[PDB]
Order: sequence, then C-alpha cells, then structure tokens
Amino acid sequence: DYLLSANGSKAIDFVWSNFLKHPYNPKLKQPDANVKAAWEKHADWEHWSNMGQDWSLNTPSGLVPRPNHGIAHTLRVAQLVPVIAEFLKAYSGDPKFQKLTQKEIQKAQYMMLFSVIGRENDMSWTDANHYQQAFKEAYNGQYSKHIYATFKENAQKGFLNHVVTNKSSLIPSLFSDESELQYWAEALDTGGISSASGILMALAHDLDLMRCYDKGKFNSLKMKDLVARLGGNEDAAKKLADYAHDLIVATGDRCMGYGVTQDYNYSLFGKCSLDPNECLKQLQSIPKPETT
Repeated sequence: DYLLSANGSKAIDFVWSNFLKHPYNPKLKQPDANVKAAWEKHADWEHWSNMGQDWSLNTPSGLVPRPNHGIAHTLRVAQLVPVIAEFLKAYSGDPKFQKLTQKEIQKAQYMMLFSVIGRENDMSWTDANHYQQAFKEAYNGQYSKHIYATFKENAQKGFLNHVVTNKSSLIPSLFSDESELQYWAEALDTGGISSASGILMALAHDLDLMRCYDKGKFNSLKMKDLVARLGGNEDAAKKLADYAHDLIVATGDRCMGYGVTQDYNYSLFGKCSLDPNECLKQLQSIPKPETT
C-alpha cells in the first residue's frame, strides 16, 4: 500500500540505485585458510561456502547480482507486511496487535525496503556467528567484528542518509520526530523480539525464507513459530504462507521450502530483478488473502 506512495517510490529508487543493483564484495566471498580449517571441525555448521553462495545469476535480461537478497526479495518482504498485520489482528488473539495503526504498518513496511542494503555477501546471521567463532579458534582467541552486524550498521547509515535527505517529506507524516526515527533506525539491527511492530517485520523476513530454506528447515524453524503466533491456526498460517509463495512465483524466484516448489524462472526473474517498478507491478497482481 505505502509502496505506491511518493515516499515509497523514492525509497525504492534509493535502495535500488545505491545498493541493491550492485555486486557483492569479492573480499567477502570466503574465509582465509585458517578460519576455513577451524570452521570445518564443526560438522554441525553449514559449510563456509555459504559466504560465496548465490553470488549472481545469469538471466536473459542480464547478470543479476545478489539474487537471493535483491530487489525482488526486498519488495516481497515489504509487500508482506500489511497482509501479515491483518492476519495477526484476525488470528493471534493478542490485543497488542491493535496498536498496528496504518501509520505503524506503513513504518514497518518502509523499514523493509532497507532490510538488506548493507549486505556485501549472502551469509546469514548464524554464518557470521560461525565465522567469528572460527576466527577465535584459529587465531588464539582473537576477536573479530561480526560481519552480519556490520552489514546492519551500514544499512542504518544508508537509511538515515535517505531520510534526512527527504526529511520534510517523511517527518512528521511517517515518523513523528527525530526521536521516533531513531527508534525505527535501531530496529534495523535484527539479530525474543516482543513488540507488535517487531514481530510484524520478523514474520515478513521469516516467510520469504522459503526461497532458500529446504522444507524441513523451513517447517521447523519458521512455520511452527508462525502457526503458534496465529493462535495455533494452521489453516490461517497456510493461507499466509501461500501468499508469500505466490509472490515468489510472481517474481520468478526460486521456492525451496514450502508449497509448489520451483527453480528460478530466469526470464521472469531477470525482468523483475533489473527493474523495480516491473517487479512491483508483478507483485501487486497477486490477490491478497482474505481473513475471516
């Protein structure tokens, strides 16, 4: 809803032009040999090649950088937020989700546009925990800065850069003042998360992970929590997950963790991933689900 507003359109262009259309950083593709060796001793950790995974994808429209955290992912998690808010109000049984006014939901949606602009590779928060621990184990206990947290700090810088550049359009219409803006900027620092808006943004992230989680991992680590958040209502959770799945299919993305699985549709994914307005058009063509 807010994505078609002037403020939404300008934020999409900002994150696309300054961050999301550009390649990952080759210096962050893999650990050094010592960190690799310490990492490999942890058989329960996903392999360090996670750092270099999903680097780029050839499509008929062009070579798409950061295909697993690009404009299609960004716009989908933003598009999910208002629908998730409706499901939480209808099915959670928790009155705290009545604090989700339109203005609150719009801020949460807006934040999603900035949710991956700091990335310089595709690694997860858990991957970065592993790099940091493997570094400690390889180098006599030495400290190293958490890579994923650094991504998030860089995203906060870019978010605040855009907002101050457009402050008269965004305050007080979206953020009431600089103090409220500060709280929302700090909410980009995602690592339980107990606020209504925080839960809302977290569920958008969690749903879209069906693009890159297998079914066992998605069902265990994401679906169980969503069902419980909707008051144990599995039917409602499936309606919401079906909508996330349909947004993925609408943008040509891969779907591994839920529903009718598919590899990339390279033509459609390239068209959406290289043109934010086309991506948004395809997203909005998907009907929203109904809540009882």
